[PDB]
Amino acid sequence: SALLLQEAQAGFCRVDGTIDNNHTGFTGSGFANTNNAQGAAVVWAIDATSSGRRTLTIRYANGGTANRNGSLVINGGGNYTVSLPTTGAWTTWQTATIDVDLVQGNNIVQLSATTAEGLPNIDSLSVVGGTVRAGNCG
Ligand SMILES: [Ca+2]
Ligand code: NA
Repeated sequence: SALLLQEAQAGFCRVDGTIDNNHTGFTGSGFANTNNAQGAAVVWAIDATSSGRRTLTIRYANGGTANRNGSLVINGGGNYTVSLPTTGAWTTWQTATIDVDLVQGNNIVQLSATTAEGLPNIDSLSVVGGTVRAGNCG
C-alpha cells in the first residue's frame, strides 16, 4: 500500500519554481523544477495512521554535471540528507531512497536544495510503511 505523490494531486503542497513537462520520461502530468537557489523546495504532506519507519523514494533527473543534494526535513524539524548525483541527461530519471521516521498524523515533508543550483527535477515521491495517505498542506 505505497503512496505515490505526483504534482497536481492531493498531498503535493508546493514547489519554489515551476511544474514543467518539457523533458521526456516523467510520470503523472509533470515534474517539479526548482528555482536555482539554495533552499528552493518541493513540499508534500503525508498522513500516517501510526508513527513508524517509512522508506521514501524520490524519482529525479539531473542533467547537469554537479550533484544537487537535498535537505529533507519533516515537520519543520527529523532532518535528513538526500544525495542527488547527475543522471547523465534531463531525460534520464533515477531514484534516491531514504528511510525516515514519520509521526502519527500529519507530516509535512520538505525537500530543499543545499546548493545554488537548486534541486534536480523531481518527478514523484513514493512512501512505503504502514498506512499512509495524502496529508494536509500548510
Ligand atoms: Ca510527476
Ligand atoms: Na531547476
